[PDB]
Amino acid sequence: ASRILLNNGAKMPILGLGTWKSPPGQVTEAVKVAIDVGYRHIDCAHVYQNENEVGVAIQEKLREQVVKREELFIVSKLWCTYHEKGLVKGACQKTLSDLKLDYLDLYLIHWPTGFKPGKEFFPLDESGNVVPSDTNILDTWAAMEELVDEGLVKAIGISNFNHLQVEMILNKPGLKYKPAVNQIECHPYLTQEKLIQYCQSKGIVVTAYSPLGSPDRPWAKPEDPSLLEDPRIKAIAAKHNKTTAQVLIRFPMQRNLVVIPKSVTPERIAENFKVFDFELSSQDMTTLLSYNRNWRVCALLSCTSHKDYPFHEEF
Ligand SMILES: NC(=O)c1ccc[n+]([C@@H]2O[C@H](COP(=O)([O-])OP(=O)(O)OC[C@H]3O[C@@H](n4cnc5c(N)ncnc54)[C@H](OP(=O)(O)O)[C@@H]3O)[C@@H](O)[C@H]2O)c1
Ligand SMILES: O=C(O)Cc1nn(Cc2nc3cc(C(F)(F)F)ccc3s2)c(=O)c2ccccc12
Repeated sequence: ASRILLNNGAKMPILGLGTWKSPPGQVTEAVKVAIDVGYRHIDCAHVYQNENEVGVAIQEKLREQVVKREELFIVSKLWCTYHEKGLVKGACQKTLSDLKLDYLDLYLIHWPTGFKPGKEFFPLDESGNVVPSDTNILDTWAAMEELVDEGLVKAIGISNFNHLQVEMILNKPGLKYKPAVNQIECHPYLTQEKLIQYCQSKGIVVTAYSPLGSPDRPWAKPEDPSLLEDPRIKAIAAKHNKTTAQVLIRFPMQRNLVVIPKSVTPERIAENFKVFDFELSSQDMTTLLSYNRNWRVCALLSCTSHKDYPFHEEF
């Protein structure tokens, strides 16, 4: 099936388009092509610096009557420098204005760590350490809850939260809305079995990011493992007469995850969506799980002394 039921009663397309690193001069056409070939979910963020151009594409396809707003599922994230209660609404509204929407289907706390407010997304001290803000996860969560009660967002959730941080919100005193989603890095080198089972056991839907291993990540290094070139995955794909990327996208789907591959290449945008026409076997699934090596695309060194850094913790 194409959508999953969230704990806010709304349905979420299990395939979305990623937009991190999509250049601002190419992402408008990318998103247009994507809606044209079937995508109805777009994953965005303020910090990607391209929400305005994403918005141009959404608005044009709405204007053209290609899709109705109700049929689209638009996700954005609150960046680390806006964790303070007084900054959350304006941050959300900037995102809405740029996307040229009147509401978001889902708004996430992008990372559990609050950073000092300012124009800098990664404010650093003279030694290169990120400068924390003294906000905590629970007060940020209450600010997110207010956005629902103001109708700016239909669903709220979290991203890059470990199981103890998820648990902190679920146990939050006076919790009004549970998180709907936890968006985390997830692929055959970072399989996340424990965090996924915890979240699903609590009726929290998990979205898998970097499902292709983010080959265009700007800190990539030669020695890094490469999913798309892994002979073992290539072989599974060959078995199914599909591309390696198709297998990597279908794998999270079969774990009841949402998956959000990024591309600005029209042929690939289309390729990536043709994943509803084949199945991996249970054996394939366990075999892909066996390639776990606890490897992360996204875990920036300058942030690892933040109190709320999420990846010391086993999960
Ligand atoms: N919550 C967060 O902290 C967080 C963190 C990281 C990512 N995310 C979200 O997850 C999305 C996906 O993750 P990602 O951008 O890191 O990486 P990804 O989707 O794993 O990989 C994107 C890379 O794969 C290439 N590609 C796409 N389709 C391909 C295909 N069929 N065959 C071969 N290469 C293909 C793309 O090239 P072209 O674009 O040149 O086609 C691009 O270089 C992001 O864009 C963002 O929306 C969220
Ligand atoms: O953010 C994206 O969507 C992609 C993303 N990831 N990363 C690696 C990161 N690693 C982190 C670790 C923490 C931490 F919580 F661990 F402290 C907090 C924040 C980050 S950013 C980036 O540095 C980045 C820079 C610009 C735009 C997008 C990103």
